[PDB]
Amino acid sequence: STSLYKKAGFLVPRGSGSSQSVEIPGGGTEGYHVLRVQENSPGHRAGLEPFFDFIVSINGSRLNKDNDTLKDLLKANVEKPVKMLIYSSKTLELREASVTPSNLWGGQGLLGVSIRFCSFDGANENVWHVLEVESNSPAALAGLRPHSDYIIGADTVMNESEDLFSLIETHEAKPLKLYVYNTDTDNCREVIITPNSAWGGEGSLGCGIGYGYLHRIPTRPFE
Amino acid sequence: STSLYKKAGFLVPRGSGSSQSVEIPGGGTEGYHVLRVQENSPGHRAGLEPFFDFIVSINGSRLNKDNDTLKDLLKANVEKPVKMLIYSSKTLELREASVTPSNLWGGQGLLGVSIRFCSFDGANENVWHVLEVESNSPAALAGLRPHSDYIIGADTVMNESEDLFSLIETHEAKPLKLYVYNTDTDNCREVIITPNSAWGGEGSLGCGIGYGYLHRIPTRPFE
Amino acid sequence: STSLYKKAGFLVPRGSGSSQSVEIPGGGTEGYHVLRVQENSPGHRAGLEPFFDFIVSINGSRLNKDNDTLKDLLKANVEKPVKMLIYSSKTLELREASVTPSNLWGGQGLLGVSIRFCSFDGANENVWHVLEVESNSPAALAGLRPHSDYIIGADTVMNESEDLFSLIETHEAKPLKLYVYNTDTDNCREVIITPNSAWGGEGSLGCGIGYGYLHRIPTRPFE
Amino acid sequence: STSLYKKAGFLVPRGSGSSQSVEIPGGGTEGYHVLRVQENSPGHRAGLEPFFDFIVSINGSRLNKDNDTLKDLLKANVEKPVKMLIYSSKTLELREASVTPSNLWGGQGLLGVSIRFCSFDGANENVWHVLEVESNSPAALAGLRPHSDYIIGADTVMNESEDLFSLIETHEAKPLKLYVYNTDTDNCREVIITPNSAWGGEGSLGCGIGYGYLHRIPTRPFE
Amino acid sequence: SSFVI
Amino acid sequence: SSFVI
Amino acid sequence: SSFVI
Amino acid sequence: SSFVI
Repeated sequence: STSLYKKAGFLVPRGSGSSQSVEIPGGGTEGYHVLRVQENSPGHRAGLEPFFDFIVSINGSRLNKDNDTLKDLLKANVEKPVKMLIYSSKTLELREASVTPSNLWGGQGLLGVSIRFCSFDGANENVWHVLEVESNSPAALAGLRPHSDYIIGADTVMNESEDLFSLIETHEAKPLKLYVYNTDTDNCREVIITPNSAWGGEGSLGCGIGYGYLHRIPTRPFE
Repeated sequence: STSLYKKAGFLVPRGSGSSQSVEIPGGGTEGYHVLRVQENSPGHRAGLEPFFDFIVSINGSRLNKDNDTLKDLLKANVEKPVKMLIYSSKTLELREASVTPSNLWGGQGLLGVSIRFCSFDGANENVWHVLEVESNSPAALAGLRPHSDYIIGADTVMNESEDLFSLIETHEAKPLKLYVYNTDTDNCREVIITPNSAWGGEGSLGCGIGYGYLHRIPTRPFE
Repeated sequence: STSLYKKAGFLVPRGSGSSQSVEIPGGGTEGYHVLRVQENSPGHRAGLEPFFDFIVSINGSRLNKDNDTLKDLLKANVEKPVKMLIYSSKTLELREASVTPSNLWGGQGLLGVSIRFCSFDGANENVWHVLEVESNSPAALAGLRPHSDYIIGADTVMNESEDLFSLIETHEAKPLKLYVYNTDTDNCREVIITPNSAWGGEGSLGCGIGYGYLHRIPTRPFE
Repeated sequence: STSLYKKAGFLVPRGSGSSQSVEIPGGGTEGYHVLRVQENSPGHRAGLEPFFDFIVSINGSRLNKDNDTLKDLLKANVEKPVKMLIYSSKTLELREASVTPSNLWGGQGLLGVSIRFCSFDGANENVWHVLEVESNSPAALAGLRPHSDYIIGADTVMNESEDLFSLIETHEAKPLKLYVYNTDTDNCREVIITPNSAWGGEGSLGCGIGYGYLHRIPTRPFE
Repeated sequence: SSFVI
Repeated sequence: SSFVI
Repeated sequence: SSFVI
Repeated sequence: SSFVI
């Protein structure tokens, strides 16, 4: 036609919009999003992968939940192996992992895993890539680092966003917490940021943001 | 320190957060944002630059405004030259241009310029770069094109956003209008987009978004 | 080994990889690459587009060889209209433009157009996008600017594949001349750069480089 | 001619351009570049980091030359602890690691580490970020994946500056071997690619390439 | 909103 | 919100 | 290599 | 050019 554009095929990660929720024992679409995994933790030993793994079931019990079931089941099996059903937003697959909650490892908690109850449906898209970072910018002082860091969420209520920017204006002085994935550590951490549109530079954070296929958390070539 | 990062100097466009509103005759910070400039228009002949130019004054009259003054002053001088004061977000400078509104050119309106009343303070940052675009995506069907297109705004009320995403969810079926700058045409145009998070692909638009110094509207090396 | 990647359709520019219909009267694949087009020039008035346009024929005479025919035919029609056949690497199409050479213009040349003889087959790929630029870097001092500049070729007294990196080492102190397209000026200009790997920073130029579909010279949505 | 550009401070990785303190015991600048580190290997247990770590000394013996000393010293201490001096292009610092070579591991090698002898001075720059990848492209079939893969070097039977583009033309049908780092696996692997400029798409590999600060291997915020 | 002039 | 387990 | 016309 | 140890 008159269009100066046409179509071409490109390689994209499997973790994309071909979803598909095939198929969750228990039927749900929600679970516990594995965020930070402390080192030498039970969660680490079980091979739990930050951002990519979702805890779907423990000892056969489905977690359509955000309650205290998981917490209580871990506490009741406090030094025994418990079987977990894990969903990967990377492989789009379910796998069984053995994990032994414990107080005897040197960290915090029984698994040493920071989690959040959310849906894994299209979670691999909802990523904000930190691009350039100005000196003395809010992002810099908060701990955000260029290109290595990926913003994957915040602490949010009442019913609000799935999208990042809709928070930056809300906390125009009120401090803000961010869930940040780093591609070197392959792990999540919390970042305290103080949005300031008057900080004397770019935007309210002083950093660039990438969204989309060019700005996703990297994936290995093979399962 | 323990930081694995340090600081380095880089080249950035003058049009950045060193603002500074030096200095508007009349004192304001707002004016008429020059969007689309039709070809063979009076606005084109006057050298009005899409996105970068702001109309600040006509025949000495300051436009702290969003009313019918400009419209009426153009209509009263309907085939005479009128003097305009223009502010450039590119050069951060004021210049005088002669422009002759007319009905005798072959386009629409007396200047052939689409405008919007807004503030020019930090307008060079508020740009959303269209990155990759999926086939049959809402962005594709709306007319959005990869890398060449820059989203610079929408039609918005009641008091709401300056940021783009906070609209994509609002119009989850309701059609949406976007102001898009294309780096080949060096011009603005309106794009009708139908956000659909269930379109079977990435996000609600099916395109990537870049924001920041790596994703700004390009600037020539010299004034 | 199951791949964690799959295929998806995306929008790409028509001239990518210009694949493949030559349809050229005269039979060749080579012509005169339109580089810089001076302002208020006969060439500007004729609508010649820098980088994208190729002069393939004048008054019916095919330009298969880097000789003085084109210069001489313009000189013989020195204040009369001449018909040129133009090929666009943007539209992949042929069009005729009327142009009137002149001695009265009185800038440099009869048309005010800088050209070079090369092939148009896949010329839209041979582009290097200048990304970030360090302060006091060779790129900075030579005049190269971040994101706005695109390196589209060079002059070689010696002989190489013109490939960018394959020249930077050859000219490890010896100055190098580059042809640079700027997406704001929509024009080409010459940049003399002095590659220095011992300069206080990254690489030999002190700038980033992008290559590919994410780093092409932008194209308007329609023909 | 007033420049429309100015200078601003931004965050960059410490090893950029690693500038410049060598502080090396033994005096050299060269060592053994740690490439692939096998899983559950002695090298893995010793904490050797692929691409970033350089083995400079073993048991006090400096490794200034590409010989069999390192192999032989490991072989003489075949089930005993060995002290290695390690240089990191990430931290620009030296550390000692204890490693116990073994025949019982029983993967390939005594440590299970792929290495190559080169200089660590400015090795964090010599990286090519694989961007987009076309379907059925040479890059696709060789195994290269978009955004996750980083090309960090190659093997040459002939002799060149190893520079990427300066090899792709040399190997215009002849296969080429590449060393590729993946930010998910945090490991190196070998990719045999067959450059073909006559393949149905962009360039000879069918992929995009990024170079510079926007395209470096990611680094954690802290040492 | 935007409007032509 | 997030919490450690 | 370039020249003006 | 690479070799395992």
